[PDB]
Amino acid sequence: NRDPASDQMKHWKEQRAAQKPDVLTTGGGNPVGDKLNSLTVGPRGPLLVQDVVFTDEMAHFDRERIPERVVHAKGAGAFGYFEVTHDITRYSKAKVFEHIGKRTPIAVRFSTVAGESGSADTVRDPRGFAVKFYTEDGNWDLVGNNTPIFFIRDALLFPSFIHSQKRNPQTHLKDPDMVWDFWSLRPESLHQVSFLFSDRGIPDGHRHMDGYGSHTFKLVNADGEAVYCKFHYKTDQGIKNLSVEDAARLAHEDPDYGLRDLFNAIATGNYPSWTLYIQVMTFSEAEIFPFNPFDLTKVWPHGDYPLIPVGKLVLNRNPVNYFAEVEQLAFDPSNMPPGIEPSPDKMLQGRLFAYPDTHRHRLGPNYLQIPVNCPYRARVANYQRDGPMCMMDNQGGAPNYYPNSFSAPEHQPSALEHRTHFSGDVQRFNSANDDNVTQVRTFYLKVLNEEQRKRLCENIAGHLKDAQLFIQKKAVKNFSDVHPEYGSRIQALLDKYNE
Amino acid sequence: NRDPASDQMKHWKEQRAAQKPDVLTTGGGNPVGDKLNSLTVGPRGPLLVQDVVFTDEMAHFDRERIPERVVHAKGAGAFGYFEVTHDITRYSKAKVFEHIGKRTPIAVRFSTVAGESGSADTVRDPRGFAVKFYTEDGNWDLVGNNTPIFFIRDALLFPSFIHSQKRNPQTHLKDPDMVWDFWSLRPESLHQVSFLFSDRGIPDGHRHMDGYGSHTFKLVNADGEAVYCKFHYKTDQGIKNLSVEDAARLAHEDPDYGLRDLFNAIATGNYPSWTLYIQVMTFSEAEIFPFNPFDLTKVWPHGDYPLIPVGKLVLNRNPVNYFAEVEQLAFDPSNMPPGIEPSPDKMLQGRLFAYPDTHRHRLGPNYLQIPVNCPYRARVANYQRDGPMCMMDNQGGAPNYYPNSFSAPEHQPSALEHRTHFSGDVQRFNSANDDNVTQVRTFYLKVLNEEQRKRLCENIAGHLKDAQLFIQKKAVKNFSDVHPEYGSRIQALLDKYNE
Amino acid sequence: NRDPASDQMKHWKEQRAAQKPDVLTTGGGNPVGDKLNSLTVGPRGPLLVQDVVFTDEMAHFDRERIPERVVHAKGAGAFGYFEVTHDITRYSKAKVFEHIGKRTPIAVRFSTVAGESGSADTVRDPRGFAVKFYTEDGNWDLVGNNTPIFFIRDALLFPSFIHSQKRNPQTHLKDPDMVWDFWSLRPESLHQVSFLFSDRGIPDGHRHMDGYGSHTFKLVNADGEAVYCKFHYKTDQGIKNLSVEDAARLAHEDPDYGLRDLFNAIATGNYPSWTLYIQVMTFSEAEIFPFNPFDLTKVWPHGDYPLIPVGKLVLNRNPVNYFAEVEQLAFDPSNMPPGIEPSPDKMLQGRLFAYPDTHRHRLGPNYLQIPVNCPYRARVANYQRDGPMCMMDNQGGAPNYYPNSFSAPEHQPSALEHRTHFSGDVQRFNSANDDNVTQVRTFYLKVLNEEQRKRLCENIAGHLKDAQLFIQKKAVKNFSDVHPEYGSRIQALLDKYNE
Amino acid sequence: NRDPASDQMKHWKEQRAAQKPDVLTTGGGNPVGDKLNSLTVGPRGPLLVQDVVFTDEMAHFDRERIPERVVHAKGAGAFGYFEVTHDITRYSKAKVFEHIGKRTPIAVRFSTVAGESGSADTVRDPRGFAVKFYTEDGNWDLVGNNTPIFFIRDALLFPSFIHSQKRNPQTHLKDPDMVWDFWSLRPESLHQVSFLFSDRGIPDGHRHMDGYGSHTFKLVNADGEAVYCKFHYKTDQGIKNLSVEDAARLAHEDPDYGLRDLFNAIATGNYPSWTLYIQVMTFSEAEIFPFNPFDLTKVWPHGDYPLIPVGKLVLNRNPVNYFAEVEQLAFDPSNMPPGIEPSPDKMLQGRLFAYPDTHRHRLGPNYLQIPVNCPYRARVANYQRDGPMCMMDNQGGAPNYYPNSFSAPEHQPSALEHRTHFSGDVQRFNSANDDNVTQVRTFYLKVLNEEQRKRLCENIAGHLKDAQLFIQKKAVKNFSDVHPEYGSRIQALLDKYNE
Ligand SMILES: NC(=O)C1=CN([C@@H]2O[C@H](COP(=O)(O)OP(=O)(O)OC[C@H]3O[C@@H](n4cnc5c(N)ncnc54)[C@H](OP(=O)(O)O)[C@@H]3O)[C@@H](O)[C@H]2O)C=CC1
Repeated sequence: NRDPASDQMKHWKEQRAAQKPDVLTTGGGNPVGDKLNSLTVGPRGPLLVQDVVFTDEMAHFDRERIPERVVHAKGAGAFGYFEVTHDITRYSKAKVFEHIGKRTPIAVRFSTVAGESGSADTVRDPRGFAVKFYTEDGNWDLVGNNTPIFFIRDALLFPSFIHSQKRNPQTHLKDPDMVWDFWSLRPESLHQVSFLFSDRGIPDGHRHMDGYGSHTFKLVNADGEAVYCKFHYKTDQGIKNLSVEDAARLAHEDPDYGLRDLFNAIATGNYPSWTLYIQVMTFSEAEIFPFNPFDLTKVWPHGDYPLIPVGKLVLNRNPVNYFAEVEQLAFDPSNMPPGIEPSPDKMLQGRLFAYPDTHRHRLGPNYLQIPVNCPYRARVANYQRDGPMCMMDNQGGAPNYYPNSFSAPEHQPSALEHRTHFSGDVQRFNSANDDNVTQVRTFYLKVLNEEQRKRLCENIAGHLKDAQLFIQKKAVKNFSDVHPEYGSRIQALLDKYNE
Repeated sequence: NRDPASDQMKHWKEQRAAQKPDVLTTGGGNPVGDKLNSLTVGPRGPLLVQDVVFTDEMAHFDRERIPERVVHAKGAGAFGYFEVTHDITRYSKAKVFEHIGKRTPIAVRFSTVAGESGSADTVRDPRGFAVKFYTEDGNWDLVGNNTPIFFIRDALLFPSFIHSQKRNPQTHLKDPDMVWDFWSLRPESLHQVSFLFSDRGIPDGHRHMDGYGSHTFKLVNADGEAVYCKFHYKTDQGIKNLSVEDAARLAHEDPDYGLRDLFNAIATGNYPSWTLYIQVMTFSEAEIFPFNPFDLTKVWPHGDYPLIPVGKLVLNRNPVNYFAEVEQLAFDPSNMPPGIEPSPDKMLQGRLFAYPDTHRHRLGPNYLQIPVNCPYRARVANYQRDGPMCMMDNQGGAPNYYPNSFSAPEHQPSALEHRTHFSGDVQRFNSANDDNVTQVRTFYLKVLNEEQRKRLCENIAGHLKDAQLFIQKKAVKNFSDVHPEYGSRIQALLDKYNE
Repeated sequence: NRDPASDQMKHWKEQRAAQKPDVLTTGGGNPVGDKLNSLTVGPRGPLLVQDVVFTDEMAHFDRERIPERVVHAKGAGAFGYFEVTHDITRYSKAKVFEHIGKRTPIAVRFSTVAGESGSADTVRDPRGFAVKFYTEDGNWDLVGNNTPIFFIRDALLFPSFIHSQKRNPQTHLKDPDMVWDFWSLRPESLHQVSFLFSDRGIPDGHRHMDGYGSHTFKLVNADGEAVYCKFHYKTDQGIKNLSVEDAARLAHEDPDYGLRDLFNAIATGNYPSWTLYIQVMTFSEAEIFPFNPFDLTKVWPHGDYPLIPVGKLVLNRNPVNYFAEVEQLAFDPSNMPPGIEPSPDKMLQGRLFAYPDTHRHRLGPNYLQIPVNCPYRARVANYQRDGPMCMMDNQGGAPNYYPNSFSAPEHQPSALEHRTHFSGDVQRFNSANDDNVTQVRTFYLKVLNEEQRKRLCENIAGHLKDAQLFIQKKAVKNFSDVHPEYGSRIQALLDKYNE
Repeated sequence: NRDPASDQMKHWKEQRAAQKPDVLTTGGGNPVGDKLNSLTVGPRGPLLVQDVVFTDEMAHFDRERIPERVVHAKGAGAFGYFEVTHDITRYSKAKVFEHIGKRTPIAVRFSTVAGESGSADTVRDPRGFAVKFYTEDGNWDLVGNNTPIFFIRDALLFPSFIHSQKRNPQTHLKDPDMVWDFWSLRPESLHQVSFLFSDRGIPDGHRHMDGYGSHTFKLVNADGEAVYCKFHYKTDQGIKNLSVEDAARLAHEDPDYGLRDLFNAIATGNYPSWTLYIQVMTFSEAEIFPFNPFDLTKVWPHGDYPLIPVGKLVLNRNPVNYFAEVEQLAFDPSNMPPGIEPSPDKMLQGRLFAYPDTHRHRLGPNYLQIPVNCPYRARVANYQRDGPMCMMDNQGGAPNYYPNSFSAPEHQPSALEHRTHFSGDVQRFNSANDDNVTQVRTFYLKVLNEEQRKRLCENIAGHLKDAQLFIQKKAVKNFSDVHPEYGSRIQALLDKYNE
């Protein structure tokens, strides 16, 4: 036989062999006499408006598409559960962590970053690894990537960074001058550029890469004590990457390699899992951390901040309809239940605004009423009403203003955010020169071996060669500031390429 | 005590008196600690982006409004049932008429025409009387008015007519020159203008007016024989109208008089009902009818085409949430189950397009998935997929192309439309001169008495007086063509006014 | 003759008498042969889809409506200029104030608050008085009201307040229980409630009321020195109000009284004007102001903070198309040029978010490209691209990422915000008990005389009478806390009303 | 040096040398002091709502995307002119054809069919070749393909056909069972399937393929006489195709090969051109044509219906902004000036509805006001008003109802559509069995040579091999019905593949 993905229709038919086919209806539920021949005046005559079967079906077809995600457009999804394996209730009172063996349903979407909906899975790019936990205190969206860090440390640069990675506004072509002009002018990118052009730039599908929250978050316990944390979810399938050569072959041979691989793994009962850990940094430690502990271009060294196990993420269920359950999935970093809070990370702060904002546009004002986005293990009760495509009962006749004397929903003071002190001017403070090289040097020298340093420099030179010489020169200077051999290896490869 | 409408919240609280208030949440289901004070840095400090309670609630508030209906914006709704009382199965095989005693859930919306969402109920205007039948063969929308006729008999004049009835595009004021310029240039309007300015121009709320399909429709029986029909649903509460003086007082005293009256009637168990009748005209009779039987400016005389009783419409349930159940209600004349079809009425033919079209704009592509619009007593099964705000399962993994060898839904040949012959050139046939006066003379002389003729002429003159003299002159000439006394009575009143 | 508003079409025709009528076209510019008769198969046959004249026109008709404003839906607009008369360059470096005699084009929209698009102009409610200044440093939107204060002092209460003032979510009726339950539970409302139920609750059209910024704002001069300020624009036509009785008569006689009065004033050359003043409070004075100087329920007494004259607002031009130039007008309090900045006022801080947010929904992502919203006296140049209904050239082939080495637009350090210092915990500071009565007592005792105190209490009692006794009791107690006679006068009137 | 496309930013910068960079502004035109650092309280403090620079830019970024085209998503565009070279005045009075030498501006978009926005250019698929003519009689959209025929001949099958060619609704994978189940059940597809799997299935970019109107159209001359026509626009660059092997290499090496090739051709002055021809069939010839002359699965043999030259299409101008000028381009087959009309082709009749319908969704109600879509060589004048994102003046104060006595636009009777007679029952006439094989046999035996018959069958077998055996069997039977050797050659290749 073929793979289970190929046999989707075959299996759908088999599952139904015991049933008569449904009656074909209009959207309004009126049975259709003939959906293959249009209503005309004679066999060689024009089409009538009173063919409302045609108009009903064609008008829906005309409206099938919604905007793709502004980033991470190309993706795959599955469903399963999170199970607590260890007690971290001393750090977080979040209900999702409440007792060992406690299970919370999850939804997950894996993605590339720059490519549009029709692009190939097996390309050099970060990977999105977004986890929605359907908790009794509402949804917790851990909107992670397959890297602990990012290219920039201020949200104001994010639209510019994404523009530089996508298409030239005139030609609609990928543009290496855009890519390398931005990175060469913004050397904070050196850390994530080094990770991206390493072997992990192209994981072997979604099951063989790690996930990370990337940002510093804040955990609050039942006593109102707070620590800073990082989330790490390590693949139980083990790290595995595709060679540049294999990735380029799969790019045209199977552009949907990651989709197919994840579906087949789950369909054959080979359920992928990840182990969720935290690192914990005290408020005192944050004060003496040698960098900004909220800088998204920095990791917390495992030596000083060991991984503490929490639980297991398991994907054991495929989507039944990809559009309804995956394309319409919305992850909001601002969805955090009590016990989990943001840090001052300037990037995370921007994300608190951007996700719900783009969801209201891409899906619609009432996107949280789409079933996969619904906090279906919490009771939603508030003073919000109306908006387009308003489903369920819109909270019925319940008093719609707060406060009221009519016993409508009440706030719960135990859910109040933890209180941190700040002092300072309202100002745009510069983060451009917050050490761009130190952790990058340790990655290059200590984390990588000789063989992977060589590939790293070939991968960089193989892309950078197409940028103008002034951009090549400025980029090489930044790599030299990490380590003189980093820069000179790339320069040697550029000299060979520039003939 | 006050009326039941006034005691809505009082009763909501009483119905719950044994229960504590629910927990106030974000749209994401996260409990909120304090929904009355914003998150700031210090008590006189700036508002933080990390106040996602504020942004979640304010962003939904910012999105509450949808476009109002392009016409019939101001309305009231209720629900109940249709019950078959007589057997008309010899005319129509429609399952809604299948056996005496058969009950089908209905939704009804009543409305004015020209006024926007904040306008007054008790003004001179036609009234919408739209009935949605949720049948096993899907929804049947009988999109009726409180008049058997309309001002025009071609859909191409509809936008112009509504423009003329609306606001001046520069001043945003009601414009008597626009109203009377259009009516004076389009004398087919004389019949409905006569009805509009009669006593029934301002019914005493919604319970005291008749409903009509207005259009000729087609009924098809189990043998594939067809007749033409009209739908009449006469108020069991009796015709009652408001005087111009009472209407003007209620306009400012209670702009929502019709809303309040319908809600209080149902809340006190005084359920309003209507008796549904048809008139039947054979294809042969349509050939010799002395007018175009599909001309919306013409009635079928009761003498020649007697009312045949069918059943009862009863409204026994108030909306629980007006936005979700009434503002979002969508009636499509194109929603007709087998046994009911359109006639060639040029106006009805235009309506087959316009309603689903405006609904996809006003509500969204997936507006048939809004609960009140959903054909919840039929099984929707087809090859339509996706679109924004896709709810349900989007028909799961079902094969999405027709035809297919995988047992997805099949067309049902018994639902094929009745097949009519027409012969003629495809062209734009002029209908402007299809007798604009004969049935209007009968209305003026036989349907009205002396007292009603006097008020009719005072009502017309009272509005027409504000139009330019050239428009007055040519409106009066049209009334003179109906009957010399019709014109001269109006001219006498205009002379007094133009004093 | 009639008023100039009535003669809109008459004047349009006369102005063109020297010209031939334009050729009637489809939206695509195709000339139309007959736009009065639909394309059918025979004179009594069905409508063809190849009637693309019908579909083109009907589809546009079906999409005419956009969401009305969530508040201030009912309005009137006009255009003119702002002229500097006095030098305030020692307080603000804003180019709009740069030299005496300097003129800046303005757009203004006047509005009620609670009523929808079809509601009456002459009702008790605050009035919007929004001014757009098209400056060389971009648009400055001074989104003011006819009151220096508001009902609440934290934006989290705004959606609840507006809900309380609009329709019951079940009945769709105005609901005195909702209005007075909210106000009685939120006594910070006493100051603006007292103003609202005074004579100024119903101004005689838009030309006879004052405008105010309401909020404290910040002014910054060329030396980087800052002061706090209030904006006052006082009617040069003088304060004039409508009696409750006259307002109720105009409500049904001319629901568009304000629209008509403004249009006719400008059309006859009777151009209304306002004098713009500031009050100035130093950072030192802000420290010792006996209340929160950023509390929207408080005024700055004229005795301590005198009005300083700035210039004149003149409206000398009527809209030509109301939908394009008034309905689509978008005012954003966040539109402030260099020299004008927000204060920490919690209400103003919320408004910085809400207006552009609601505009992106009501109008569309590219609403700043609508001509009346366009900053047409500034050069818009940035790294923003695309979005629906993208006009002009979308900034052509300009580099779309910042920073860049390709000479695309550059930030300008002179435009950097003034540096204010804040210190404190991040928390939800309760402002509910920030003195609700002291300035209200001064209003009741000093600003009103005996005759005005009597009407005030009759106006309040006449509405509050319809609320439940427990709500009446709680509301009266709040009025008693202002002054024992305030409460007892209202209670005496309620006793008479409650029979 | 590099190709002109690579040097887009280099050239933009060079063209601006000797100008200072523009000032970076918000969308409201306010200059920005620093767009690289967010506004916080202290350097490691929280993000403020008062950072309206961040919100203005981020909210626009969040709204960049619009729905991609439901088909033909992946495309390239350019601009130029149409020049009349021959006189066809005797067939069509259309102004665009009026005089030899006469030039009309055009816009063109080339595309694949099934692939999404990020898919590869060099894949086996039909190609779109859409031409917009900006004529004095409004826009003429000739919405063609690189084939004279299509897979189906009734619009009711079009959504199903497209579904079958796109992604499995559960797995989101291309599905050979869906592709071949549809084609095997619908043998009318054989003609276009044979063309698709021939060498012309993968043209060498957009300059080396033909365009066709595909449909029969109607031409009407100044005497009101009509003929039927086909449009052919043949490449002046000559037919050139990519081998399967080269196409697969470019698919990963340059997914935007077609984009780059077109841009570089125009940028270097190598302007591509096509010769526009018509075929003419009289109404008499249409009566005796051996097939349905309106059947989209059939051609008119050149022998019986010779190509008559009309003019030249020349592309001499690249887009300056791809999103504004190409992504936003909207072609409506219903955009036809007088002298050009639809035929009764059931497929064309469907397209008259579908294009403006999907445009109102994808772009918005007022999409004809987007500059590239605007009929800028006609004066648009009608009774249409308002809608979202209304630009220009919305036709100012012009009377907005027809007819009127106020000199607003008038219909032009010379533009009336030509009147055709049709007779028959209004019914759903089955076209499924209208000869599926005869023209396919001629293509297979006479048009192709031995070498290309071999590749045709290898290309088909190479894809068909992945469908289930029952689908392979049914598809081969249809190929056998064309010609026994067609079927048996494919069967032999399937046997080798199926091992
Ligand atoms: N046939 C119809 O449905 C209607 C007919 N007409 C008039 O009747 C004439 C044809 O005679 P025919 O139909 O036999 O009528 P009939 O002579 O049989 O009876 C007259 C009927 O007109 C309706 N009517 C009463 N007052 C009004 C009013 N103010 N506005 C509108 N309708 C009213 C009533 O039926 P009811 O209201 O129950 O329909 C009434 O019984 C036409 O010229 C037409 O103007 C007018 C309205 C309805």
